Amino acid sequence: AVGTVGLAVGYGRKAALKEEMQVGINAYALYKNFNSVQSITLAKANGEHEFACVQGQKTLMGRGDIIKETTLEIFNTQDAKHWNEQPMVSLDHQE
Amino acid sequence: ITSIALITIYLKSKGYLEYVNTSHIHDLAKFMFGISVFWTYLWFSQFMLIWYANIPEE
Repeated sequence: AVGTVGLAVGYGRKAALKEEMQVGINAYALYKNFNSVQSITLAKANGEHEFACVQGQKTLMGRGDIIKETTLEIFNTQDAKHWNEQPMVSLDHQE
Repeated sequence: ITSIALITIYLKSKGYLEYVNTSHIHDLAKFMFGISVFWTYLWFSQFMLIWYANIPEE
């Protein structure tokens, strides 16, 4: 929202497993008095990290032909031609 | 090209052309032949590239 930070908890294990599986941060040490909300100070570090990211682009370019959405009152009051429209091709001066 | 050839044939048969012979005719005949094949080439490639992947628009 604003002034808050998300932190996943549960990765920093080191006993009885290979270094390929010893990946991530634990954060359970921050669960003081079993409370999930903690006050913090955030500072920028020095280096740069590489991520195994699956998806590249974050937004949709306005391509309404991928996820068509509408509203309930449109669904209820308008014809399908105005919310679920299929593409047309020209014939002898006809669609 | 064919209209050029036809006029020179006419004029030659009427006795109005000199220094014109079958080699001039031959050269025009093979010229128009080659380029008529070229026309066919363009015709087919336009047709086939639409027919092969018939995305309904166009």
